[PDB]
Amino acid sequence: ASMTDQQAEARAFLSEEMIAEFKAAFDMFDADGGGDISTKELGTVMRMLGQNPTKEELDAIIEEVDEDGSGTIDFEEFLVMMVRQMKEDA
Ligand SMILES: [Ca+2]
Ligand SMILES: [Ca+2]
Repeated sequence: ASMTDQQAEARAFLSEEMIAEFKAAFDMFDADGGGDISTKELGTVMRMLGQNPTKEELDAIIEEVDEDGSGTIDFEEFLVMMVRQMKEDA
């Protein structure tokens, strides 16, 4: 019954103690209660760096990490992102 191997793999790698470390910084990113992020809400935290983004450019940014269809970035997708680099060296 292995169809969603994508995120299923990141869940087994990251325990409850490690998942908690991201729990705090997860709601920070969203800022809409803490359930699922978006392309607009995300653009805000990204700006903190020191640049000037746009609505059109943000939709391409997520287009990278959004190979599902939903369009949002729920807790059951953010963990798959960070996990990708964790693998070996990346
Ligand atoms: Ca939201
Ligand atoms: Ca998604």
